[PDB]
Amino acid sequence: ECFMVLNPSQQLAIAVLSLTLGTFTVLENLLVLCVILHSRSLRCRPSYHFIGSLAVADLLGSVIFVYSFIDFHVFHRKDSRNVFLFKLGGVTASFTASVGSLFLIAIDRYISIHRPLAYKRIVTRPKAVVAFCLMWTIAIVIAVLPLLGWNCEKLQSVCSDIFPHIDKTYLMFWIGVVSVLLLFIVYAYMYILWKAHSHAVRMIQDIELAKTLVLILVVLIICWGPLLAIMVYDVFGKMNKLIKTVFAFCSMLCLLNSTVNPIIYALRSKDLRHAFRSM
Amino acid sequence: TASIAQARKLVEQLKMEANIDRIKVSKAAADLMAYCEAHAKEDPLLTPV
Amino acid sequence: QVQLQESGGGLVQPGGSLRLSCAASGFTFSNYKMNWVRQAPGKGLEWVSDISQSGASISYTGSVKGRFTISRDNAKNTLYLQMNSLKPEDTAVYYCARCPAPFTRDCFDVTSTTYAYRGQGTQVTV
Amino acid sequence: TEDQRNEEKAQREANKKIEKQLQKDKQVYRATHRLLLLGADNSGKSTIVKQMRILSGGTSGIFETKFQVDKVNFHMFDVGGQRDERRKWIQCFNDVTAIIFVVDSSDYNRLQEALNLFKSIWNNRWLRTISVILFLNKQDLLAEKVLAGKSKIEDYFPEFARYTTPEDATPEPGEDPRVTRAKYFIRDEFLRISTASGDGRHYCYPHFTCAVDTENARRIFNDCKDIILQMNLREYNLV
Amino acid sequence: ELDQLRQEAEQLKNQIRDARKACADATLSQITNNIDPVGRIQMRTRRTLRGHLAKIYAMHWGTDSRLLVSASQDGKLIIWDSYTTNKVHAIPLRSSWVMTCAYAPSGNYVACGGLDNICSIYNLKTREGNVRVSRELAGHTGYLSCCRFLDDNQIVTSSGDTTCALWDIETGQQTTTFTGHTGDVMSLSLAPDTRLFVSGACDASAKLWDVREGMCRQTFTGHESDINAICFFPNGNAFATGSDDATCRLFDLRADQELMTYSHDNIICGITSVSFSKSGRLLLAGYDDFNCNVWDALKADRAGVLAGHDNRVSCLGVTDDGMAVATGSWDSFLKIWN
Ligand SMILES: CC(C)OC(=O)C(C)(C)Oc1ccc(C(=O)c2ccc(Cl)cc2)cc1
Repeated sequence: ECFMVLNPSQQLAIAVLSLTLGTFTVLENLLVLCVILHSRSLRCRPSYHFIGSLAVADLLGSVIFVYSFIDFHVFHRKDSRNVFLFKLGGVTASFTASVGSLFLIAIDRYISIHRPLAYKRIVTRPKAVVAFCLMWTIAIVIAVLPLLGWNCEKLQSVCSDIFPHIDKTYLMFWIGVVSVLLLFIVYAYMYILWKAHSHAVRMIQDIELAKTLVLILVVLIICWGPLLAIMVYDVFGKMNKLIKTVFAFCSMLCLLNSTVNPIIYALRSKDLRHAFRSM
Repeated sequence: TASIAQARKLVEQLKMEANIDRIKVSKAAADLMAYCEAHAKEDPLLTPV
Repeated sequence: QVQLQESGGGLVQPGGSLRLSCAASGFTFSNYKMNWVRQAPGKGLEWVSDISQSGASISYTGSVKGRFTISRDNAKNTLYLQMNSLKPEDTAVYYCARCPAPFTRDCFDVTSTTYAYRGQGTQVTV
Repeated sequence: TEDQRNEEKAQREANKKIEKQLQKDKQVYRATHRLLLLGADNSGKSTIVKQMRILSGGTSGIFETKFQVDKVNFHMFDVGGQRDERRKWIQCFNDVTAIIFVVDSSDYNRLQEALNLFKSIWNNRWLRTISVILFLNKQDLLAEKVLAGKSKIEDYFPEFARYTTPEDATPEPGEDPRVTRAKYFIRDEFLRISTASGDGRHYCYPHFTCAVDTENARRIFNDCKDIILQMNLREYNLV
Repeated sequence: ELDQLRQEAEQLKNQIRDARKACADATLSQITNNIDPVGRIQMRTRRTLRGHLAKIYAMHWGTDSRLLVSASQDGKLIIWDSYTTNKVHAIPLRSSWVMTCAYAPSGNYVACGGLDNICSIYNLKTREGNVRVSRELAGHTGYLSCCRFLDDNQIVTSSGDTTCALWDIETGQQTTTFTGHTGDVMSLSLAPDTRLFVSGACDASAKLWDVREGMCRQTFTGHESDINAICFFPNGNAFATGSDDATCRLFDLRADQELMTYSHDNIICGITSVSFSKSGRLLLAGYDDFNCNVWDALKADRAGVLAGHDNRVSCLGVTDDGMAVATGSWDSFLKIWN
């Protein structure tokens, strides 16, 4: 139990960043939820169902993460294997569900572009409902898995560095899941760009579409890439406590993503903009 | 025959009206009705609710 | 009421010149695109040319592209078609047509069911 | 207030049943694509209708044709029970997916009338969002007329003389250069109006169809797919 | 011989103009200046009716001022309770291209019609409880553009074949045909005494017809472009016409000439719908600019705007008691206003 490394100035920086990013995330996601729930036409379509799922996931992740992170790294906590893993699952479910909601939005937009004449038939409101309910079920199952098994000292495993009661197998499984989801998301958005450019510019022989997708991708990598890279480095024991003194900061990036996701997904929507400006 | 029918219709519209009545009486009737039945309860769409 | 009274035309030599005029009353001439259509014996109405609200988008049918010149005078509320190098194929009756609605780029004026905003016509024999 | 409560309950139950029926009808209204068929009498729009009927009926003026491609439903309406003054009823077709526009390209005398109709449709206030699938029917007749001579197209279109076939053309293998020039001149005559207004909110999709052509349903399907793809791409805060 | 008829028609028109000028010794705007202006009028949408898939093309209130029928291009004829917002009925139409719908004064029947050239009459109050089509009136050779009930047995329908027709519903035959218009008849209005009706057409003219005689009692001109909305004043001595030239005009039947003009420089969009308030002091006109404007019909000053529709305001109506104004648009939503 020595994962409590923080210079007092660095501790202050962690507390400040956590508090401000959490407040920003909760305000933005609450506003997004209110806007999507104010109008029936918005909640009619599956895309805004997925966006609302993302907003709920970001809200929960922000709240529970800014609860647990200061609780550990600042207000040094006694903790316990079956309750610390409860908090860790509480944040893991939220972040996995956020990635899954991004995946659902990406696949929904991909079908609307890959098969535009079957989009209104391939995916419908019951199908979107069952899809996101099953996504949340999978996320919560993965978050509950370490409570039952997947432990390192309760299951006699090699264990890891960052999380005291987690297994390298669990880190590998979660990294694989999130990496596959993000790879599909980036493939979907790159495919949308490629099809627009095959159409749009080339077929007629766009500035905001390409910029929007580039912003989405840059946010996605700049928020989920350093984190996963540090996790993969630490799983293999690449280096020493030098890495884990910035994983506290790099994890804050996720909060920033939870702050930015409403802006580039809900604020950048014409129908949501109209609904917000109507009230 | 179409010209004959048009001329007959024009003759009918000329005779027996020749623009009966004047604008003074017509406008007076119109605004008198729009004023008499402009009671607050009578026409809810006006300023009164 | 709207009225398009045509004047000019008649009997001309096969190769001469003529000028058709169209006096418009009952509406603002400036807000409407104007047309010249014609109906020759044995066939229905055909659109000869048109001119926009201001007079900057003049267009012609191909058969009169180099000869006829359409021009409007908003102050006089008049529409002129200057015809020259006339051929016997121009022996039609020429109607001054007006587009149905103002400030629009679309017109349906060739209709044979008595389009309302069309003049009486002038016989132009060649 | 027992009677009032019972009346309110019955009204709410009837409203709920009607709203369920309305949802059922909505699930099929959005599953079909409406198409407006336009053209002159000489244009074989009825021929296209029958050809895709081989792949539905109308007797009250409007001829309705229902066909399917790749499990997608298309409903096409040929309004043939009105007068020739269409400036009013055509506004009914503002939510139509596309306007099929059939042009008899064989006869050059009525080609300017077709061009003017295309201009009015393209520049209409209520049709400036609708894309047009332009079918240039009777290509074999145009080929025979061009090759037989004595039917010069320059008489009706002087600018044809100062026109050369586009470099990015796709002539048929056993096709004369002259007929290729003529038919691409007609297509470019329509495309001049097409690519002159309506910046990006709708596109024209020219096609060269003969009297017999079994690919018309697939061409409409592909063009509607492109139209819906552009609509979806415009949902990303574009306009 | 045609020249003689043309000259006779020209001299008759000149006589008409001279008589009208002689009778036009004053204007409605001159002596109404002393009248206190109606003032700025705000009326928020009290209800929003949302059950239509496609654009709403017409509506009609009921004579009980509570039930209202609306038509949509999806092929539905929903009857709404404007109070509780509940959908009383939802009639699926044979042809989705319907441009008009009517509510019988008794309420027992609902008429509709459109591009099918057929006026379909549905019996609302059947013994079995279901709404079924009671009659299909055919005989118009153009699209049907307006329907109005004289009673449970007589209906006047205007069509795009430049003619109006009064039908006996029991026999299903054209009792009489009114043929004086040159363009498509776009809207009609029955008089309060239902002995006359005015029809505005696509010839930029309106016509007063008498139902019994079947003759064009009067003809009114003055619109630059075609009329697409018309309605009587509450007393039946006047009517209003909205046209594509972005103006409304108030004509008086007795004076035989135009009385007032409602227009503005920034308004360059054609009026789609016209109706009057209960007293006639207010003229509500729905335009193409997605808005509805309220006009002081006596002063011709725009007093009130019914903004809130996202598309063209196709249809507009005011209840018999004047409590509510229902405006339907091309965004598939009706709005009840007061
Ligand atoms: C299951 C794993 C693989 O999930 C992750 O690592 C994800 C990506 C979800 O990020 C997290 C970041 C921080 C937290 C904390 O609660 C926390 C971190 C350090 C300390 Cl000392 C105490 C608490 C949890 C998750």
